[PDB]
Amino acid sequence: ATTLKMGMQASVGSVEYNSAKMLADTLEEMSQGEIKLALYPSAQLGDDRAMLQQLTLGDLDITYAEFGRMGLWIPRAEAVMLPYVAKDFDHLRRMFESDFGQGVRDEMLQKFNWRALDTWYNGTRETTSNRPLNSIEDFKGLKLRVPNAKQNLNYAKLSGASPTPMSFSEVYLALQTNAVDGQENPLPTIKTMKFYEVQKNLAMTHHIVNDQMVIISESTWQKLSDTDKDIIQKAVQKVGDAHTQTVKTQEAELVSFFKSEGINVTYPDLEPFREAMQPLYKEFDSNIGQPIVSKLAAMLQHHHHHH
Ligand SMILES: [Co+2]
Repeated sequence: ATTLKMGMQASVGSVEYNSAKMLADTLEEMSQGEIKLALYPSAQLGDDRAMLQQLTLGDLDITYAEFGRMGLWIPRAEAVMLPYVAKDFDHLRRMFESDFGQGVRDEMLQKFNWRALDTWYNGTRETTSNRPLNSIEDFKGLKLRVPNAKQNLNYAKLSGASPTPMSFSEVYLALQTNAVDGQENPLPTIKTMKFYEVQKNLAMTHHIVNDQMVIISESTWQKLSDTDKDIIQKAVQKVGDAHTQTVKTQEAELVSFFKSEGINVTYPDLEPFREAMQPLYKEFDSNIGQPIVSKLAAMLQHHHHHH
């Protein structure tokens, strides 16, 4: 009997939690009850940084972490979270699977005892506002609320908007009174926070593409049998396929929902946004001493291929 422990920030009822339960059920089935998964939701074991440390120490078996979040530990990995580098999740997954991604994953394993098993799509951030954003030119004068995060700030600044720091629980009222003109977040968050009640427009800016890696402690991995390793890897990939499709499906449902609420949904040309980020890309590559971002942004050879 092997009961793995999996920690996550997400709450019961969330997509992330539902996928973890699907993983538990899939492991049970595939192992005829030999592999179990116990779930520790709602950051009860700490935030992602804390749970990742538990993996390093061998005290927790599995957790979620974003590929770009590895930039905190492995500086070059931040390249994947610069705005507009990843065109979409497929592109991000290609980065994960590339020689670049393999190198980052090897370092995660060697230094921190993190074995990345898979990357799962977890949504794309989009931009709401009190006036239509038909193109990058419309960002001029836009008081755009972003979280206190470097890359979100760069998105706001380089698009030509006026970045406007502000506490998340205050945003609804700031949008309502036009103290701030817009904000940027994933579609489910926009729904949950009812930002659509106080924002007449939504722009499909696709500026930040999110994922979640599934990481297992190398301490745990090395105790598993060869066959159990394969079962876990394949269980994670199966659940990953389901998770990614669920997130994609829910995003399309959310766009339709917002339209049904009377929201004006725009699809601005994104090439000018990518062009506007070039200062940032060149700075990143210059500082790190390798053409990391330019290579990743252009890594489109297998884009949308069936593998
Ligand atoms: Co291909």
